[PDB]
Amino acid sequence: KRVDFCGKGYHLMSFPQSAPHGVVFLHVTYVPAQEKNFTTAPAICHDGK
Amino acid sequence: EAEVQIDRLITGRLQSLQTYVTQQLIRAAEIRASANLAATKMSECVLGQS
Repeated sequence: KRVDFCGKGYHLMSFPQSAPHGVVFLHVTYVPAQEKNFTTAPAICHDGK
Repeated sequence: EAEVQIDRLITGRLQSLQTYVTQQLIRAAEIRASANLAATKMSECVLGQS
Protein backbone atom coordinates (compact mmCIF):
# COMPACT_ATOMS: atom_id res chain seq x y z
CA LYS A 1 0.00 0.00 0.00
CA ARG A 2 2.95 2.38 0.39
CA VAL A 3 3.32 4.35 -2.84
CA ASP A 4 6.36 3.86 -5.11
CA PHE A 5 7.86 1.10 -2.95
CA CYS A 6 7.29 -1.59 -5.60
CA GLY A 7 7.01 -0.20 -9.12
CA LYS A 8 5.55 3.07 -10.37
CA GLY A 9 1.78 3.17 -9.96
CA TYR A 10 -0.74 0.98 -8.21
CA HIS A 11 0.58 -2.45 -7.27
CA LEU A 12 -1.00 -5.81 -8.10
CA MET A 13 1.51 -8.65 -7.65
CA SER A 14 5.08 -9.75 -8.27
CA PHE A 15 7.38 -12.63 -9.23
CA PRO A 16 10.97 -13.26 -8.09
CA GLN A 17 13.81 -14.74 -10.11
CA SER A 18 17.35 -15.72 -9.19
CA ALA A 19 20.65 -14.33 -10.46
CA PRO A 20 24.34 -15.27 -10.14
CA HIS A 21 24.73 -13.09 -7.03
CA GLY A 22 21.33 -11.56 -6.41
CA VAL A 23 17.60 -11.46 -7.02
CA VAL A 24 15.45 -9.92 -9.75
CA PHE A 25 11.89 -8.73 -9.11
CA LEU A 26 9.18 -8.50 -11.77
CA HIS A 27 6.34 -6.21 -10.69
CA VAL A 28 2.92 -6.03 -12.33
CA THR A 29 1.46 -2.54 -12.02
CA TYR A 30 -1.76 -0.82 -13.10
CA VAL A 31 -1.83 2.64 -14.71
CA PRO A 32 -4.84 4.70 -15.87
CA ALA A 33 -5.17 6.81 -19.02
CA GLN A 34 -7.68 8.42 -21.43
CA GLU A 35 -9.06 11.11 -19.12
CA LYS A 36 -11.94 13.57 -19.53
CA ASN A 37 -13.08 16.81 -17.87
CA PHE A 38 -16.71 16.77 -16.59
CA THR A 39 -18.12 19.21 -14.01
CA THR A 40 -18.10 18.35 -10.31
CA ALA A 41 -19.92 19.41 -7.12
CA PRO A 42 -19.49 18.70 -3.38
CA ALA A 43 -23.07 17.88 -2.35
CA ILE A 44 -26.67 17.94 -3.58
CA CYS A 45 -29.45 19.85 -1.83
CA HIS A 46 -32.98 18.46 -1.91
CA ASP A 47 -35.97 19.42 0.26
CA GLY A 48 -33.49 21.51 2.24
CA LYS A 49 -31.32 18.53 3.21
CA GLU B 1 71.23 9.54 4.79
CA ALA B 2 68.87 11.93 3.03
CA GLU B 3 67.14 8.75 1.89
CA VAL B 4 66.69 7.62 5.51
CA GLN B 5 65.16 10.96 6.46
CA ILE B 6 62.86 10.92 3.42
CA ASP B 7 61.75 7.39 4.29
CA ARG B 8 60.76 8.49 7.80
CA LEU B 9 58.79 11.47 6.50
CA ILE B 10 57.04 9.46 3.77
CA THR B 11 55.91 6.67 6.09
CA GLY B 12 54.52 9.14 8.62
CA ARG B 13 52.59 11.18 6.07
CA LEU B 14 51.23 8.08 4.32
CA GLN B 15 49.94 6.68 7.61
CA SER B 16 48.12 9.93 8.37
CA LEU B 17 46.60 10.00 4.88
CA GLN B 18 45.31 6.43 5.21
CA THR B 19 43.67 7.22 8.56
CA TYR B 20 41.91 10.23 7.04
CA VAL B 21 40.67 8.17 4.08
CA THR B 22 39.18 5.50 6.35
CA GLN B 23 37.35 8.05 8.49
CA GLN B 24 35.94 9.70 5.36
CA LEU B 25 34.65 6.32 4.14
CA ILE B 26 32.81 5.71 7.42
CA ARG B 27 31.19 9.15 7.40
CA ALA B 28 30.14 8.75 3.76
CA ALA B 29 28.45 5.43 4.53
CA GLU B 30 26.47 7.02 7.35
CA ILE B 31 25.40 9.93 5.12
CA ARG B 32 24.28 7.45 2.46
CA ALA B 33 22.06 5.69 5.00
CA SER B 34 20.50 9.00 6.04
CA ALA B 35 19.93 9.96 2.40
CA ASN B 36 18.13 6.68 1.74
CA LEU B 37 15.86 7.30 4.73
CA ALA B 38 15.11 10.83 3.50
CA ALA B 39 14.31 9.59 -0.01
CA THR B 40 11.90 6.98 1.36
CA LYS B 41 10.15 9.57 3.54
CA MET B 42 9.82 12.03 0.67
CA SER B 43 8.52 9.44 -1.79
CA GLU B 44 6.00 7.93 0.61
CA CYS B 45 4.60 10.89 2.57
CA VAL B 46 4.59 13.70 -0.02
CA LEU B 47 3.19 11.86 -3.05
CA GLY B 48 0.57 10.00 -0.98
CA GLN B 49 -0.70 9.49 2.55
CA SER B 50 0.91 7.49 5.35
